[PDB]
Amino acid sequence: MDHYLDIRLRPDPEFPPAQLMSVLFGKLHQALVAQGGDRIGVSFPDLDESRSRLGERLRIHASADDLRALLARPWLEGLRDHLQFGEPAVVPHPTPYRQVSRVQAKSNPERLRRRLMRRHDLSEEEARKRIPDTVARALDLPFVTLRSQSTGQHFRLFIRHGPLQVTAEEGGFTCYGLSKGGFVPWF
RNA sequence: CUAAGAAAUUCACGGCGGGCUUGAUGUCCGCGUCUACCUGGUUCACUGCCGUAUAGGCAG
Repeated sequence: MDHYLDIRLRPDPEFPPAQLMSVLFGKLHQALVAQGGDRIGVSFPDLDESRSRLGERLRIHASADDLRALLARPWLEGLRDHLQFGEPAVVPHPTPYRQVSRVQAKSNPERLRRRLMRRHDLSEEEARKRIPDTVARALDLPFVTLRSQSTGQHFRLFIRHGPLQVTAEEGGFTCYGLSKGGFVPWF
């Protein structure tokens, strides 16, 4: 939008696709989760759904000051020695449809869905008939894993973004702040 | 377009009485199993969820 950023994670053993570098792709958004910051546009610049990975670099869409000096949260650590590092730049001057990043798009509703199936004062024999498992179905959400209390290794993810605009502006805010609808950088 | 072409074996029955298998025995003796290794390929496509409705500070 106003200042699009990137973060290069270098290749190594510890950043392979198993659990040292698989789970740090859709759950490591501590700059928009824990390290400080909540009003950015999530726009991953590696949206290639063939490998099920909607982001290659650490693509983030922010403003001019938020990309130049207002993006110093702890959500960019590990790239000091175990990877490379990025910096801020200008926003998309052309019309890039980069309204897709790590956002609140995901289909893991079976983690707590017994209240929507059989926790409504009934027994447990209606966990798929009254309220089905159709929302707790894993699908091809192109997005890196997550490292929360769901497995010792990484997890699943998704891309909660859509189209992008033609001007320079941060779009709408989802759970991950995925800046869909705003003209972020296309890649 | 075939060693082609076709076809109901059925009904009924008491197997049964008896038995001492015993005696004795030295398995001995000897040995090098070593050498290396990422389980971070999710132990529920998940552990709690507002409406099963890709609805999330989702605890990611």
